[PDB]
Amino acid sequence: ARWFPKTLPCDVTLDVSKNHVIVDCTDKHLTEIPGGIPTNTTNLTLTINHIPDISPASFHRLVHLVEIDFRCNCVPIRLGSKSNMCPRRLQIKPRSFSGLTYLKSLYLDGNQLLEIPQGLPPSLQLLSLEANNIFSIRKEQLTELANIEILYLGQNCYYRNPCYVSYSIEKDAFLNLTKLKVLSLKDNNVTTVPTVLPSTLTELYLYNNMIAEIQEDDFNNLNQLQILDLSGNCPRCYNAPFPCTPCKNNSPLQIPVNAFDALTELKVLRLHSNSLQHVPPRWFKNINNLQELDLSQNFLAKEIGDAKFLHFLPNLIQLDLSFNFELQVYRASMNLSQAFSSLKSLKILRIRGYVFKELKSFQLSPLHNLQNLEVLDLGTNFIKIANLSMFKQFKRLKVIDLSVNKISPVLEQLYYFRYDKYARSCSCYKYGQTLDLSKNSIFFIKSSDFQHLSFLKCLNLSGNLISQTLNGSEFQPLAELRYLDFSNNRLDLLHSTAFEELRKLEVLDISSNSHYFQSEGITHMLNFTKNLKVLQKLMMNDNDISSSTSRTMESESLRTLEFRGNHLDVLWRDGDNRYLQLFKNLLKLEELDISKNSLSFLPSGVFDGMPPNLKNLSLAKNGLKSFIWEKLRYLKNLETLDLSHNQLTTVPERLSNCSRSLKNLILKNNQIRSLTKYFLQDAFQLRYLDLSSNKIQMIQKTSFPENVLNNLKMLLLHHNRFLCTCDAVWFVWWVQHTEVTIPYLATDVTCVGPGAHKGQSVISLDLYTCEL
Amino acid sequence: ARWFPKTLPCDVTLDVSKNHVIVDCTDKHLTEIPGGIPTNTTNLTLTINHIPDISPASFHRLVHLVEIDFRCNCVPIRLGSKSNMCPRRLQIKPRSFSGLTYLKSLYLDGNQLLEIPQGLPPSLQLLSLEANNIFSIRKEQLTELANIEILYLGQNCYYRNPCYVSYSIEKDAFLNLTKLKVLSLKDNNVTTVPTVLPSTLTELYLYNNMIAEIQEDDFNNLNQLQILDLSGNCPRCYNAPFPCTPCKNNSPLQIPVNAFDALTELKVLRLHSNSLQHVPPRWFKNINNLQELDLSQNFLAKEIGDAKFLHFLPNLIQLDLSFNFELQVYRASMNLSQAFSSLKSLKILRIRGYVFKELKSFQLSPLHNLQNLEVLDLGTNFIKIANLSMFKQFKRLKVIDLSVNKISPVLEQLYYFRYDKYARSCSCYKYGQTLDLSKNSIFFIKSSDFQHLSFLKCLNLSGNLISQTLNGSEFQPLAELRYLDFSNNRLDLLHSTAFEELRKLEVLDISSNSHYFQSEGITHMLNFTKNLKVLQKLMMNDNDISSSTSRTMESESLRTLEFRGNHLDVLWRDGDNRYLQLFKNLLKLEELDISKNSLSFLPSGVFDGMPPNLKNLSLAKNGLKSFIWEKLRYLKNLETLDLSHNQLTTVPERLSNCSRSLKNLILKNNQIRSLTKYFLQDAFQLRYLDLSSNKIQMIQKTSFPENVLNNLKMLLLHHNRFLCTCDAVWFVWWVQHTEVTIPYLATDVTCVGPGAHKGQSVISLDLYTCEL
Ligand SMILES: *[C@@H]1O[C@H](CO)[C@@H](O[C@@H]2O[C@H](CO)[C@@H](O)[C@H](O)[C@H]2NC(C)=O)[C@H](O)[C@H]1NC(C)=O
Ligand SMILES: *[C@@H]1O[C@H](CO)[C@@H](O[C@@H]2O[C@H](CO)[C@@H](O)[C@H](O)[C@H]2NC(C)=O)[C@H](O)[C@H]1NC(C)=O
Ligand SMILES: *[C@@H]1O[C@H](CO)[C@@H](O[C@@H]2O[C@H](CO)[C@@H](O)[C@H](O)[C@H]2NC(C)=O)[C@H](O)[C@H]1NC(C)=O
Ligand SMILES: *[C@@H]1O[C@H](CO)[C@@H](O[C@@H]2O[C@H](CO)[C@@H](O)[C@H](O)[C@H]2NC(C)=O)[C@H](O)[C@H]1NC(C)=O
Ligand SMILES: CC(C)Cn1cnc2c(N)nc3ccccc3c21
Ligand SMILES: CC(C)Cn1cnc2c(N)nc3ccccc3c21
Ligand SMILES: *[C@@H]1O[C@H](CO)[C@@H](O)[C@H](O)[C@H]1NC(C)=O
Ligand SMILES: *[C@@H]1O[C@H](CO)[C@@H](O)[C@H](O)[C@H]1NC(C)=O
Ligand SMILES: *[C@@H]1O[C@H](CO)[C@@H](O)[C@H](O)[C@H]1NC(C)=O
Ligand SMILES: *[C@@H]1O[C@H](CO)[C@@H](O)[C@H](O)[C@H]1NC(C)=O
Ligand SMILES: *[C@@H]1O[C@H](CO)[C@@H](O)[C@H](O)[C@H]1NC(C)=O
Ligand SMILES: *[C@@H]1O[C@H](CO)[C@@H](O)[C@H](O)[C@H]1NC(C)=O
Ligand SMILES: *[C@@H]1O[C@H](CO)[C@@H](O)[C@H](O)[C@H]1NC(C)=O
Ligand SMILES: *[C@@H]1O[C@H](CO)[C@@H](O)[C@H](O)[C@H]1NC(C)=O
Ligand SMILES: *[C@@H]1O[C@H](CO)[C@@H](O)[C@H](O)[C@H]1NC(C)=O
Ligand SMILES: *[C@@H]1O[C@H](CO)[C@@H](O)[C@H](O)[C@H]1NC(C)=O
Repeated sequence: ARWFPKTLPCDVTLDVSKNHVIVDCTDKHLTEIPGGIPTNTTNLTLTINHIPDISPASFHRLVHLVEIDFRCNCVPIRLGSKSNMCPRRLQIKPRSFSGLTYLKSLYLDGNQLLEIPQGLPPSLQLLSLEANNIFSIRKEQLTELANIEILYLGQNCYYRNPCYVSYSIEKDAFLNLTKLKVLSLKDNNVTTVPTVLPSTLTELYLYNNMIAEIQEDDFNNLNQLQILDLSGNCPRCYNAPFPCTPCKNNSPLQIPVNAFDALTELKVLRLHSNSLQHVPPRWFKNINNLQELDLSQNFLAKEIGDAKFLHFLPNLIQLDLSFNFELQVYRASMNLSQAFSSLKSLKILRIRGYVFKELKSFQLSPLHNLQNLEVLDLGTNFIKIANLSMFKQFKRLKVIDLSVNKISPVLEQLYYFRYDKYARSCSCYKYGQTLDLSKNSIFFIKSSDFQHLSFLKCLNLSGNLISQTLNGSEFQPLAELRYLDFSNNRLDLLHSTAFEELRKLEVLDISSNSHYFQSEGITHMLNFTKNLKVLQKLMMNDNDISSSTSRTMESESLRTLEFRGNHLDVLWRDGDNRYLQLFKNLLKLEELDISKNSLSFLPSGVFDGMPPNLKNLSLAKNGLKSFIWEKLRYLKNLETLDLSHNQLTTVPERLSNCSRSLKNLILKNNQIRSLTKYFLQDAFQLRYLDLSSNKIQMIQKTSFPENVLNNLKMLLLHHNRFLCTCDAVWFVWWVQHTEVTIPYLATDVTCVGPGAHKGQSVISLDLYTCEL
Repeated sequence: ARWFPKTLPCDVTLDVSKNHVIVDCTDKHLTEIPGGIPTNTTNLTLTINHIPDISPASFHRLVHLVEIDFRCNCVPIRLGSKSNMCPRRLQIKPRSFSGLTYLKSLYLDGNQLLEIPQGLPPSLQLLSLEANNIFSIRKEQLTELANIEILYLGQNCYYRNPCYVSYSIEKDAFLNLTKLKVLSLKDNNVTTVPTVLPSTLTELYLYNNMIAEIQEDDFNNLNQLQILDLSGNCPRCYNAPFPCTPCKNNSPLQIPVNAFDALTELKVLRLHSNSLQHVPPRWFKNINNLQELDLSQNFLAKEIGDAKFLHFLPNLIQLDLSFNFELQVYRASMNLSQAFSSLKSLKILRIRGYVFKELKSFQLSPLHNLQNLEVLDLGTNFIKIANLSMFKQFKRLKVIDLSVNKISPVLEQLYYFRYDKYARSCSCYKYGQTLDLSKNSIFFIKSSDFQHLSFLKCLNLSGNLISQTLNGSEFQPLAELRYLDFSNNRLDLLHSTAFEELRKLEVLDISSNSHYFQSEGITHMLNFTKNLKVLQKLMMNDNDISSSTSRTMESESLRTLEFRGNHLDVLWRDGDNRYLQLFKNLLKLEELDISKNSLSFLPSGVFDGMPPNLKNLSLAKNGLKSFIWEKLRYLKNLETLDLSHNQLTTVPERLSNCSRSLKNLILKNNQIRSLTKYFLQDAFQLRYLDLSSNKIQMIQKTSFPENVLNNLKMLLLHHNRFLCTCDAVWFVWWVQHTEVTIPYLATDVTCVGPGAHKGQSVISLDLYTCEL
């Protein structure tokens, strides 16, 4: 199919429209730039390899390069692998880039460089030097960068990459970079705002440094600035998950009342973790276009009840006041200033970590007439008491977030506390109004708890303490509910009328309610589904279900059932036929996950007991030691079969004689050592085949006919035991010449032998002696 | 060291005192009896193999045999592996056993035999034929068994091994077995008690059959009988986890009032799952020595409130009345008859599954003066209300079991519901008075909850809903408490005074309290240990701990810390030195488990931060990719190092130069491919070395010096990648001739190559061609 097999260990992609030739050698275990990169290459990515040096020979023929991504070939020791440490910093020889007349972007992050590389072409718009060892910026070193527009210099001096001195920037070092728009000096041990800066700047990142004072006029000329981040200067260090040294005398970052006067275009101001005790209104007197303000992790508890500065922010969209609580103070309630009611445009208000015992509707009245409010986040406040009915006045909201509180009758998990949330590396909301009570202490629910909440579309009760026999009465007011997350509670399914009052329920998650399923004698009614007439998806994963009082689950509507992490092996004990049709009467079911059910064999009758429209079946991670492939004929609509992570040793003699319809067959991580003589013969709408991580030694053409192999969208063969003898001549030739996508050819499709060929890639194999 | 290497694939043990030669071939994948079994063999075990037949040649020379254990060489299909099903039943040719003049015990269970084997020697005392296909007993087939004392014939006709007809026993089939003492016909589809049985019987097992009625004279001559089990005849089928057919019209097994009159020696009566509604006192009129009575899984709920039969049971030790509740009835309280107070000798009372809402002190008053009572089990009763102070009247008890209830302000997991709890296969009580409240709904505790319980030595609160900041006040009355199981709650360690009122506490289990450790911003005081002055063992596994407000844990008493399943990889993030001494001030710590902490590397400072008397350290299951063995020099008292299940690839050049104290080194399941030249040179304190499940190809003599191998109690080498070429001549010869204990030589110490030798045991390898 190809006359010239591709031997380059990089992925090569073509974008005709933009005339781009994309060569991606990410994580190919290279120790040298590979030979034979196409001369027309425009984008070359060499990230995460161990190439030790760059030189004029490196990109000699690649004169059309617009981008070189050469990140992390020598990452600082504390940031990189300790098993394969980089022995010596990257070496860049003179004139390696000067011939790259079209070069627009150069990423050299994470290479332990000591200086800004010189000789850079004047076409360059973007230079990235994060996580190097450059901590002195001099003007001579920047003249080469006359046309630069984006400059990343951060993470060159901080606790994961120390330089042991203060960062140094020469007076006016950046001022003649007349096109510079984005400057990032974060995580750098910087002590003063550099001046004077070019007035073209749109974004200035100065966060996580040692700046104790802003001068008057530090930002005097930046009338185009749109984003300013001064966070983490004078940090709030309590419970910090990184080594944290506060400014002396409990001092805040000191910002003169007029410091932002010039910033008329400012849209985002981030003052997270600056130990602020007051927010002077004067700050915002000539900023009228501000949309995003981050004041989290300061000491603004007393200020939130006053907050006169809010009157100057009628265009604010997002306000974050999280984690401003006074240490060791557990306030009785939340005191929001009336000034909040002047925030016409506010869509998102986050006030986590205010820390108070009781939320009362009257406390939220300053927010009552904010017409655009979409998210109210009061998580992580240790609230013990909240009458949920108070949110009848907030029907317009999209998300009411009370996650992680102590109530009883999506941001990253580390978000407010991590060092740099933007560090670069080498859900039910869509259903409508959402009330998030997850991770609270709700141990008993009753209908009155939800009075005036009929508008709710998604209720998250995950991770409460609900240990109750639901009888269909607990959720009466929730007439519109489409999504209920009940996971990680202690559901007791004594009554099959559980949940039946949620008449519009489409998704139900009762996963990780294993508690009552773990003790003998307790009754479980798994047929509670019959009464839910629009239920589309049911998740009951990790419930340890090993017994059921009812012998059939019933639904006219269910399409998806997740049943992972249960004990169907016990339910289907050989000789007990009573539960072999447990899923048979789920007549619209198309997807069934019964992985992780300890099913070491499938009793005969399982496949005949499947519902008729089953499309996606997972039997993964079952320790399956044998499989009667012929029984798949019962599954007349089957299109995806996931048998991964089992102990299978054979494939069917004729996949065409087992499942005529099957499109995706996943057999990775089994014990298959050979294929049947005619395995894929006539399997014409097979499209995806994963045989990776098995023990296959040889494959012959009869098992792998081309009538099927090139209608394959992907064929996975890596991590097997291929024997590269003269018997493998067809397989080797086909792999070398095929158009079919086979991942990891450059890295993990390898001969195990014989001898000379051990560890050699099949792509590089020369078997001419077989043809002498 | 040996002149004649052992090639027999069986373990051979010598007991000089008992004149026994024990040959154990259990599960050796044998398809024939091996040649060369010692002529002096007295005990030969061939269980779980695939030997298809027995013949006079089988034991031809083994005339001293006293026991043959030939179980499970052809298991019934539903009971056996479905990947290696037995193709044909065991074949026994005539006179295979008649020469075995000393044979006392013959186990032929699970071989699909169709008849009682004939030709057995008259020495035979024990014959076991369970899980065969023998379902008609004729007197002629039993004549060979004149001296038999123990006869196991059950599991020959039941749902896991059907015969599709009723069991048949000829009239008086057993009567001329004049020495018969133990007869078991369980799980056999038996329809009547066989009569007449020999009066020498001491134990009669008739359980799990289809006996609907006992005749008044069925047991008339059994004046020596000590154990009678009639359970599972007319079973109680509600929630049965096995196919269960009840007697018609809800009838119980029906037992005339005088059916037990002859059984004056009876000590054990088992009537579990007989659908009994009454226990007539007349049953026990001539039974005065009964010690154990099982009446579980009947319908005796109302009888328990009357129970006149108990007046005839003054010598009873154990009484089981569990799971007698009326279906769909949730009683208000438990009604124990006053007759219970006549149970003078009772030690154990189990009344699980009575099902009632409220336990009150007065309900237990019939038990108040049972002086010998040790165990009171009221688990699995859905009790909602119980004042724990009532157990001040029960200080003499060893265990008060309220496990699995619904209280709010050790038997196998399947026990009462499994089909045959005696089916054969092919904890804090020791601290003193124990109150087991595990798996209840306790969400809040206060000191008054434990008023008058100061005598308690162990409290099990595992698996409640306790989501509370303990401050040292919640357990004040528990002045004698030595063991607290607080696992699987939601401990909030805000205060370092948590648990300090438990002044005699020696063991604390706060494992699986990960809830509050999983959300950022929450304060956790890990230094709460300082206040527990006799605390010996702390378990805090599976807490997901990744942050700590305190930097050091402190204790003058702690000897064992389990810290498995946390995130020390995050706590010890490279460049953050603040927690590197977390354990340093546990000055008496001898055992530390920090397995499963995602430690892919160990930051420098970890080993210097360890406390000085550490002896047993586990770093297992960490994904460890590298290890600086020299740092072990800091651990001057280290004796056990568990590095199993990691990704290590090398051993130290000289282990002796890394640790002078190390005795036990566990390296199993790593990626080691070779040993260093002088690995064990002069490692004189080494006693135990596990290298199994690595990728080792070759071992040379320099690595394994003889003066070290001679002190090894065990050296594990199985499941490596041994290359059996002429380069391996020393290793192969040494393995064949050494006295060092090496497990699995017969099964899993194998050549992977070259070619011809693939899969061959190295013990069987002949390398003479290397020496021509
Ligand atoms: C190839 O390199 C060019 C040059 O850097 C990339 O072009 C940039 O793409 C981003 C994506 O929106 C734009 O925001 C930048 O403005 C572009 N810069 C220039 C100078 O054009 C291009 O994305 C790269 N393509 C691939 C597939 O890697
Ligand atoms: C940031 O700069 C400070 C100096 O401003 C560095 O601190 C010095 O470190 C040296 C060597 O570690 C000490 O001898 C000095 O006493 C320190 N000076 C002060 C004022 O503390 C610090 O190491 C730098 N931070 C990083 C992460 O490199
Ligand atoms: C070897 O076989 C003999 C005879 O079967 C075993 O001796 C019996 O051991 C049980 C176990 O306690 C005793 O109750 C019996 O009284 C013993 N004698 C008989 C005739 O059964 C002996 O235990 C076996 N040894 C081993 C190591 O398996
Ligand atoms: C126990 O014995 C009964 C008969 O006493 C067996 O039941 C018969 O089974 C055959 C074959 O399935 C049926 O055609 C008969 O109608 C059954 N008779 C009755 C009275 O039910 C039963 O199969 C046996 N049980 C086992 C496990 O072998
Ligand atoms: C059928 C009842 C008489 C006993 N019972 C059996 N299963 C259950 C169960 N899951 N929850 C319960 C909760 C309260 C009371 C009884 C039960 C119960
Ligand atoms: C110290 C408080 C100002 C805030 N706080 C910080 N960590 C915690 C914590 N684990 N549990 C709590 C329980 C109730 C109230 C506050 C907290 C709390
Ligand atoms: C709320 O806090 C503000 C700010 O100090 C204060 O002026 C006001 O009195 C407080 N109101 C209440 C009800 O606590
Ligand atoms: C909660 O507030 C609602 C008002 O919407 C009221 O009807 C209800 O009684 C309140 N519940 C409690 C427990 O105060
Ligand atoms: C509910 O909350 C839990 C825990 O906070 C979260 O993991 C889960 O994804 C949420 N459920 C939905 C449906 O968004
Ligand atoms: C579920 O099945 C059981 C049969 O075991 C029956 O008692 C119960 O009424 C059924 N419930 C529904 C809703 O069908
Ligand atoms: C307990 O039940 C028995 C059985 O009928 C009855 O005779 C007795 O009066 C009951 N006692 C109490 C206190 O309920
Ligand atoms: C529990 O019983 C004790 C008597 O031993 C009594 O002092 C206490 O008040 C009772 N507690 C409750 C809540 O009834
Ligand atoms: C406490 O009870 C739990 C749950 O039944 C059990 O797993 C655990 O072993 C018990 N703890 C002790 C110390 O006996
Ligand atoms: C500890 O908590 C209990 C109940 O929350 C309270 O009665 C007691 O005063 C507290 N003790 C201290 C020292 O705070
Ligand atoms: C635990 O550590 C915290 C801060 O690290 C300290 O305030 C507290 O007093 C300590 N408690 C004990 C018992 O050492
Ligand atoms: C390790 O070996 C070297 C060379 O024999 C020796 O100098 C050194 O002291 C040894 N270290 C230990 C801890 O035994």
